[PDB]
Amino acid sequence: GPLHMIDYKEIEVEEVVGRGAFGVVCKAKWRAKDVAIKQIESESERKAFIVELRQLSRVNHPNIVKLYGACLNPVCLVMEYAEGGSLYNVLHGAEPLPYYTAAHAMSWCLQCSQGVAYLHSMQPKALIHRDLKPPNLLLVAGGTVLKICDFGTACGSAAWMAPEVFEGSNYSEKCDVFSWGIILWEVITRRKPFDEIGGPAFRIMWAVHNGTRPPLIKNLPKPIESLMTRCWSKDPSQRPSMEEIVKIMTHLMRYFPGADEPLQYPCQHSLPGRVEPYVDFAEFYRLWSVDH
Ligand SMILES: CN1CCN(c2cccc3cc(NC(=O)Nc4ccc(Oc5ccnc6[nH]ccc56)cc4)ccc23)CC1
Repeated sequence: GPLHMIDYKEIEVEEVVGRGAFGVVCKAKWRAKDVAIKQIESESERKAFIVELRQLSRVNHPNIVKLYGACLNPVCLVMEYAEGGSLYNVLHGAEPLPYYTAAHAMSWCLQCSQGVAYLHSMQPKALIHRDLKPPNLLLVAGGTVLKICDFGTACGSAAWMAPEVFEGSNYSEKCDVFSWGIILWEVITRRKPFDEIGGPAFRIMWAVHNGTRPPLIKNLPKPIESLMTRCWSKDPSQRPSMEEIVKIMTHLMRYFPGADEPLQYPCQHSLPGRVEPYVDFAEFYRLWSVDH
């Protein structure tokens, strides 16, 4: 695909906006467009940068972060800046946190599935994310458009990780489906998966390996529960494909209007077998029965 070689003189570096496993991400400008640049900080890091650059060049989708180009001196990636920050931050970040709706929760999960389904349907060889979680989901367009990315890990992903991955089996693209199942629960409940557990990360791995999943949700539509709990399955072959998730979720959006309303209202918080959803399903059930 069309990957621009870039002159660092033309980039107007403004400020640091967090960082990944390697490198430091900075907000900048470049030919009158807001850009996130991921600059390298030691000559040692170039092998990983090449894999990242070769990956980002292949992918071209509305729900995966767009690489504009890369400067080879000094070595940096140049991506479209996502103003909204991570989904992790919108859900769990610093107060004041934004209000959002079941429609938003479903639209984020739909958009994420669309992006992963694109990765999975790629040729000659299918790409697998293997680290799908809200810190790697960026928001744009007032919190309404979600973009998959990967900040990378050094050596916290345990909560969203499929059991077959962390147990050192042969994993497949069905590990992404597991992760998505957990993200869906997370955006619906606005709870971090496994804070009831806590302690070090191997506690979560152990828990999940013995069958522990997140708790079920009071008054969750049976169809959404069916989908969610299939994605949690120990056996990877019993989880749906992303093609299937995208089709289902696309169709459920009929009963979840208002996903294009930007996040703009504030929210104040409390936390109680089951758990209450943060979002409200009254309107879903209302719209559903009108059809059925
Ligand atoms: C085995 N692989 C697993 C993952 N793979 C990947 C799949 C899809 C996207 C990927 C993006 C990458 N790169 C990437 O997204 N880097 C990156 C992420 C965030 C970032 O920071 C921002 C970018 C834009 N707006 C921002 N606003 C605040 C930070 C920020 C800078 C670089 C790296 C890998 C990717 C394929 C197979």
